[PDB]
Amino acid sequence: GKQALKEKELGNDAYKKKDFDTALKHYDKAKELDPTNMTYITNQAAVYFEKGDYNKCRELCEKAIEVGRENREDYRQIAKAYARIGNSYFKEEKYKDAIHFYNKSLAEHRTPDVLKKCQQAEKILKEQ
Amino acid sequence: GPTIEEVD
Ligand code: NI
Repeated sequence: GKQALKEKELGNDAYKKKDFDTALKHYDKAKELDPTNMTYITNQAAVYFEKGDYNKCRELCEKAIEVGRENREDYRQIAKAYARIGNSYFKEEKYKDAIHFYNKSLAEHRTPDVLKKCQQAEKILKEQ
Repeated sequence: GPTIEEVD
């Protein structure tokens, strides 16, 4: 718990400087100390996304979701994990899948950023 | 330019 979060935060610091190796490693240590926290897994998903590895990001988002449905109290992080899957489709121009996943996210927790990203995709899709 | 995915 305590050290887990100090591991996550060093990872966070690394990720923000695009030091993805270091982020992943600190995220791993965080996950070994507290396997039931889906945030570390969604954090790794973010790393793979910024690497261009959209597929791994989605895989990791899916795992984060199974861990969170077990917690049962984590609707907002579940929401984040779906919107990250949406984002990863959006990046590949797979807009129908992007939109579907934003709707999943919003249904969990409505947020403005995710609503705005959804409307962007709906407009692109409309006008195609 | 490009927005970065946010870490928690
Ligand atoms: Ni579906």
